[PDB]
Amino acid sequence: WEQYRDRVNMLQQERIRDSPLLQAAKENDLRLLKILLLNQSCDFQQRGAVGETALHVAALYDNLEAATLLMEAAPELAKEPALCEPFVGQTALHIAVMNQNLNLVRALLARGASVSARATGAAFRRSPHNLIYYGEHPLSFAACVGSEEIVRLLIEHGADIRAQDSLGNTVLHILILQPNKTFACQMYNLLLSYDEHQSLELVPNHQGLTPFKLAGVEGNTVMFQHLMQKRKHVQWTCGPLTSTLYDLTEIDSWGEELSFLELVVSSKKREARQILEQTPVKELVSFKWKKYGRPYFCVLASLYILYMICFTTCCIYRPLKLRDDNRTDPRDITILQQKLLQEAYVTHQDNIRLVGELVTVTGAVIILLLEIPDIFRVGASRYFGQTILGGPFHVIIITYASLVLLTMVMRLTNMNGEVVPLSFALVLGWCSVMYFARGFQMLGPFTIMIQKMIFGDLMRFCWLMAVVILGFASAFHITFQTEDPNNLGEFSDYPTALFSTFELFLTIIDGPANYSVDLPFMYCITYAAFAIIATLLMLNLFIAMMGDTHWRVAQERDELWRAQVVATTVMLERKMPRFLWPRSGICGYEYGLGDRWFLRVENHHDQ
Amino acid sequence: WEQYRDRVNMLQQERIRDSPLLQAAKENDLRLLKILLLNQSCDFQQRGAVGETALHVAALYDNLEAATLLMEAAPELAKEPALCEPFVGQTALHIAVMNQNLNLVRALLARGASVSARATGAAFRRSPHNLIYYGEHPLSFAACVGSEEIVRLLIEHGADIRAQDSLGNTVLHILILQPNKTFACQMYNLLLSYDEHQSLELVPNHQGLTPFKLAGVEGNTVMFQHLMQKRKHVQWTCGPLTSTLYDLTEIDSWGEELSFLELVVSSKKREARQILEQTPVKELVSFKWKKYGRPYFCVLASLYILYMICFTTCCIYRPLKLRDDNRTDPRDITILQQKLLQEAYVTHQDNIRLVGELVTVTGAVIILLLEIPDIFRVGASRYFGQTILGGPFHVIIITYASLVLLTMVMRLTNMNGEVVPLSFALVLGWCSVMYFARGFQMLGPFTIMIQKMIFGDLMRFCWLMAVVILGFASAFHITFQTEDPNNLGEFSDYPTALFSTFELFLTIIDGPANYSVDLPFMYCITYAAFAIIATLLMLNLFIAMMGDTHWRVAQERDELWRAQVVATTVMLERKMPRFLWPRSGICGYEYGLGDRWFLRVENHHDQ
Ligand SMILES: CCCCCCCC(=O)OC[C@H](COP(=O)(O)O[C@@H]1[C@H](O)[C@H](O)[C@@H](OP(=O)(O)O)[C@H](OP(=O)(O)O)[C@H]1O)OC(=O)CCCCCCC
Ligand SMILES: CCCCCCCC(=O)OC[C@H](COP(=O)(O)O[C@@H]1[C@H](O)[C@H](O)[C@@H](OP(=O)(O)O)[C@H](OP(=O)(O)O)[C@H]1O)OC(=O)CCCCCCC
Repeated sequence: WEQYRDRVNMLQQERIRDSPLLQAAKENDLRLLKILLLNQSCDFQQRGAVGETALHVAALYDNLEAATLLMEAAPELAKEPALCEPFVGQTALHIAVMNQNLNLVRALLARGASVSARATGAAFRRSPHNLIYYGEHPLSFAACVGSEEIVRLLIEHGADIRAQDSLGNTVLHILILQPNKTFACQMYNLLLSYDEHQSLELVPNHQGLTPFKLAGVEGNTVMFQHLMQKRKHVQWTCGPLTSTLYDLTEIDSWGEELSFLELVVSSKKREARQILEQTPVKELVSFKWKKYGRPYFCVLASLYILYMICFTTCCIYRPLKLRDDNRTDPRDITILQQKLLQEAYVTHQDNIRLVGELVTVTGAVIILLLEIPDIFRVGASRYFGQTILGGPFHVIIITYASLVLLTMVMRLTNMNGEVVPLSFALVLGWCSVMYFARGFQMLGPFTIMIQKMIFGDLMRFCWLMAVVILGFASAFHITFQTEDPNNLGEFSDYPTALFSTFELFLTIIDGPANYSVDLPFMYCITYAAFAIIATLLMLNLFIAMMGDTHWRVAQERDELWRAQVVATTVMLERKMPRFLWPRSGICGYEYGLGDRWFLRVENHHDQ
Repeated sequence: WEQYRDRVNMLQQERIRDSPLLQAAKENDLRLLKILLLNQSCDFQQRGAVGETALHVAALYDNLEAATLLMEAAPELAKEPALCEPFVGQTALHIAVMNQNLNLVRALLARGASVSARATGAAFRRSPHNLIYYGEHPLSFAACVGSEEIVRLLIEHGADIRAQDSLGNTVLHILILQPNKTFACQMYNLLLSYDEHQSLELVPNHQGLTPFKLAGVEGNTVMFQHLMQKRKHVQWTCGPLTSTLYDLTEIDSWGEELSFLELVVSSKKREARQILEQTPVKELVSFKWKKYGRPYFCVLASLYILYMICFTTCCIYRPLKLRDDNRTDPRDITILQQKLLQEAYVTHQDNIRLVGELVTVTGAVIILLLEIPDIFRVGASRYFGQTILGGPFHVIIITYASLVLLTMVMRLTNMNGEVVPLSFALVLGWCSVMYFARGFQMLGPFTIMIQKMIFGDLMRFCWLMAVVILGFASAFHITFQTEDPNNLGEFSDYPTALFSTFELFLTIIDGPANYSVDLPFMYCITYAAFAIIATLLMLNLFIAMMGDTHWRVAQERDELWRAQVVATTVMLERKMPRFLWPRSGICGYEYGLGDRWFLRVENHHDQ
């Protein structure tokens, strides 16, 4: 593990401490080095425990004048890579570029080291184990550290820009993925020009992303705003206001299945959620929502509630029969039972609701056969991804469909006790209509706030409430097991005591007492202790937690509405048929331009 | 007292005002001084009411040229200390160093005053009565005031650095204990070098602390960060990231019983709680918690709850017998009684739970015989110290053990009324499991918040609630003592009225009324006054207090979690056996180094 890295590092340092010749590199004493160079017995192939050469340590501890004599020992020394596990092999260039000393790199290129050699060690690949990521070429190091006078010097001696890597990242993806973008942006601009003398941009990696889409998904707005300016074309400017027109061949991504908007909304990182507030995408999504999305969404919502009221009104009329035998005991109340199937349908009044039952079962099967082919396309863990996409409103629909499908099978075989699935479906169907609050201006924050409140806060709190009610439940049960149950009906057996003390915890039911009899002695002090340890403070603390959760979400509603807006738009455009949705933008073919799509916008900004 | 200091100060000033010769010192007139020096009758041994000499007052009121003539009166004058109670004795150096005039100190050292003399007065020892603390040597004054040109001048004439004191503090402890650390740090660095030409650091005081441990416990982070840099050793630095390795012979304190972490967490001062966020200790405690503590803690918690459910399920089945005699009156409800011991165990169903009873009593005695030898080691007041250590979770465990131990003695002697200790144990055992919320990320703040809320806030508020319920209790009792108790059962006798009005204060029970009869006249207006003076405002004020207590703790949870983490770690490492816990760090013996332990860490910080 990391303890293995510990061990190999200290082993490397003690093996450096061992041998005197390679010690004289880091010691940097010229006289001992000249004496050792005088001897024949002093080899030139001494090697550390990790794969090493004398040139490596001399370049590592920043001694150029101590290395220029070892240049004249043998020119072989610049060509042997390491041979070990953690560092699979690195030449002297990989160490020498990162220290930026120009003279040592000039000496190594004068001797004739390999201009390009790939190095794939355990400490080089991208992972959260390491601290840096740079790629596997000397040009990648020279670019990303930010020394242009070694970039041009190394591009002069070869090292083509179009060169792939493990995981298939070119130099441009490396430059996009880094921090400190204000210094790397102009260097990106400088680096692109040398190859122009498919272009460099259009080649993807193994995952399937162009660098433009990568800069979209990784969440950096600075160089995105920079990179948009190449596609810009200026129109006339008269007085204060100006007019521009943007190219739209790669933002919309028409012919491709994997679009850009769906890719940028469904991202793990937070900062990508910001980049929808830039202009040439915000104007697009606002136009597409204002012109097409809202009527289709409102029609769909109206149809859904008109389905659900028909389900309720065909549910409430169900056939019943007078009970066979009389109650042979007290402690029971039941006077009707379930009717049998053969005598069920006799009349016209019975005949009407059969149409409603067929409508409900047809709606159930058609809503079942729509979400199940969705999850095979992307993956089960991704479809239940996070709250902006709408997972917890998508699980309840298929659960409702499964229960209302099971109800028919339970009805046909004449089974008693069909009240349970019908009751679960009747509560879930009305609680599931809350998903249609996306499409308004002032309800989306409320539904996302109650979702975050029920899944984030109560589940990490319920344990303390559970143990503090269970203790007093057992106490109140054992104090009342020697009295008449006719006089005080609560705390009779064990589960009724548990349910009653849970109800008494939430101040709903009132405290039981009687004045025609006498109660025992422990009950008063235990009830007073329960009243001042569970009712007063343990509930107000949770209410204060609830208010503090509300305050954090209530600041950024104007930013949080638009993300679920565009997610609803892209999903509804994907599932609906093709003929209803036309294209977007302007067709540039008739106006003299060739086979592209454009958008335009004007601005009052100058003075 | 301090009035005695008042009296001795004004008495000293009026005795200075009395005699003319010593008055001419503070007056600083040369002609009268020369006239008095001309006489033989003018003594040189005039003395104040407090022990004094003419040289003392002349040095105190900053007159050097008025003192250089009295130098030639007699060279004896620089050698007599005071002889009194508040200032037990001070030479002229003790006053002269604090005023920083170089020439007077040069004259006194030219005459040959004592270079080192110890002064232990009532106004010199460390106490919250005084305002300053400096030690008992002229070198201590010269160091702590911050004049290096008198430090080197006085170290040139002797005054060894290795010199103890009352309470056994060297010069280094004096320099650590002071404020204004930015000026004293470089002087500490300067002062350490002169003795190097056991070292000075390793000698402790009478309480048993080295200066490193003292700087730990007193809570100053600046010079701790300074003093750590001596032990640092640098490894290779390549590119942006660097690597270092820290020495660990004195932080961990392996062989000693009194460790450093236990000493620094159990401190009265607040600021020490900060110093766990420095790097070479935070990395250590995070590694030790992530690798070893959590599995042992989770196993222990699982075993404890599996014990407690067995206790509850062997508690709920207890033997009972039908009552002997019928109820000869109303106002009573009881139909079962306690079974006698001789007829208790007849059957296999009775035979099963005896194993559970033996398991509970064995667990009780083994949990009793573990916390009692702890309190003899450190002291009773210290084991119940404060909330981070866990006092109020340690008192309830031994109280539970005592009650469940008493239950057996009450059962064997056939005593009636064994419901009371069993009920107290059954509520305390389940409320005591809340201690195991230390080991999670998001429950520690909640348990510390409810602890602070119940011990800090309610106890200082309950008095007002008590008197305002007692008044209305007595009023409602005296208004209803002339009516039939069959019609309105509350307020019958005095304690039922008190309990019922306490229940009505907290809005739990509903307000009693009847409509088949007529009530008296005072009841309506007294009930309305009670409803708008006790229910509405007096409760919402306490709820607002509760919210304001929550807000203060909810800011610093990320700092407050780690202290109880490391306290749990050090306690669990102390009590568990030796074989399960290995050492920490790296053994430096095989790598060429000699018999020390090291840790390493790397950093991406430079650019
Ligand atoms: C059948 C398959 C079932 C799939 C179920 C699908 C489960 C599912 O999709 O929702 C999971 C839930 C959703 O939240 P989400 O995926 O968006 O991810 C973040 C997570 O909720 C963090 O708790 C929040 O951190 P914080 O507020 O900043 O502090 C963060 O808010 P913010 O960063 O935007 O501000 C959230 O965005 O994430 C959890 O909380 C897991 C911890 C649960 C804790 C449970 C403790 C017991
Ligand atoms: C059998 C022996 C029994 C041993 C019992 C053992 C008793 C026991 O161990 O807890 C005592 C309790 C614990 O608090 P603790 O010891 O940590 O000390 C501080 C004390 O609580 C202050 O009230 C707080 O000041 P403030 O919040 O800043 O304003 C401070 O908070 P903060 O500084 O961290 O912010 C606390 O840290 O201290 C009291 O309140 C005593 C006053 C009681 C008042 C009672 C009034 C009637």
